[PDB]
Amino acid sequence: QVQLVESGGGVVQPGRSLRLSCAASGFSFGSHDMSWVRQAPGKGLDWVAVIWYDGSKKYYADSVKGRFTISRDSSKKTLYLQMNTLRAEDTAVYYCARAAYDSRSLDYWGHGTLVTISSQPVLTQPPSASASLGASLSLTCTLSSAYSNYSVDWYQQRPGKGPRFVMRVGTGGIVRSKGDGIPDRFSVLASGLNRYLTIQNIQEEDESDYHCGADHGSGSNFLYVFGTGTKVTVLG
Amino acid sequence: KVTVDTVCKRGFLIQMSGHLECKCENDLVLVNEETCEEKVLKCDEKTVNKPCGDFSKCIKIDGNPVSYACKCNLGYDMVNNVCIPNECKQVTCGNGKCILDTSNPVKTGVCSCNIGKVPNVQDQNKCSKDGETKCSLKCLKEQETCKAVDGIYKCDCKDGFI
Ligand SMILES: *[C@@H]1O[C@H](CO)[C@@H](O)[C@H](O)[C@H]1NC(C)=O
Repeated sequence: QVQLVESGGGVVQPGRSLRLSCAASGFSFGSHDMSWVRQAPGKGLDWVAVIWYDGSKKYYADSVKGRFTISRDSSKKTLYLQMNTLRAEDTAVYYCARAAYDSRSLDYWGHGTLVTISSQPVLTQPPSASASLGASLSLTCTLSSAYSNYSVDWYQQRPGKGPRFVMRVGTGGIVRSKGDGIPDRFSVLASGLNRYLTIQNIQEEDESDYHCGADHGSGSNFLYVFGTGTKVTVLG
Repeated sequence: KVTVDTVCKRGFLIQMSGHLECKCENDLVLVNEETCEEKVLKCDEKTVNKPCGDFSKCIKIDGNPVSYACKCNLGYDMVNNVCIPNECKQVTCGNGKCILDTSNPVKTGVCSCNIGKVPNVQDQNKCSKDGETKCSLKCLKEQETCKAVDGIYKCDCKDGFI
């Protein structure tokens, strides 16, 4: 079914260029926004760029403004990312991510390719959380009061793997959208500025880094923000 | 599927070398294979789930804040700003158009050619071979007759039966 496969990663010297690709299969390529997201060693997710489903808009992160260029060859069903003037700051695993048909959530992710360059706050998560086997755990994601009505996305990143979409939760604790293959043990809640992801009957496979995210489309400018990620350890 | 007896709501039947389909009247758009309706000009909260083009509807996009976009229905992909079946994404036909074929165990795209052209077995069944197609449309008696215009057959009004 839905598949995203990245290509073009490798080692590059600071100052040179590199082009990444993402061959998409299993869905209507023209009906989905496509994004690039990077993750540096030991850190959380970092949104890079997005391109509109029909191709009318392109948005970029400030750290890559003027150096990276996102593109799509709608015919070949391929997403490109041209990277010029590379820096050691750009060392990361790059994922191509697909947005849902009817939401800003990144509901499908590629496995990532490694790039090594060598020669106001919206969202907040606690750095870690723990729980014993079979118990219940609630993960917290806290918004600023200026964005009290925002919906947030939750993502699960198993150790050694790339992230996957879990659920989007809005005000009132309403499930706005849900990812594929999510077990019933996972639920969401809300309270004021807080958004929660809850897990009951915790398993060893729930040991993961859970990431909070949200889109921000003010005016004619788009930005996707990520929290720091909550690393969950399962005891027992 | 669309046959010679199919009635097109606010449309009319047309014929190519390998299939029949409904074509909309005036400035209407297809909502399904046999129904034409007025298109909305702007997608917003008041026009959600209304047609905005051939096999396209306005979609509520959940976000911060909510937005609205015109997107192709399930099973269609937007190619050059035209919704076509997903199986026709990379099909090039030339003097024809790609349609969905359901005769094989898996869905495929096949070329249906303009009147006067037929699939060319020596060219991957593209519409690059000259051939004849008999009009199968059943037009009104005494008032209409089948004629080929712009590569398709359609019922045309006779002279004086305006
Ligand atoms: C949140 O902010 C204001 C509240 O007045 C509103 O215009 C905006 O659309 C709201 N967004 C969502 C996603 O609820």
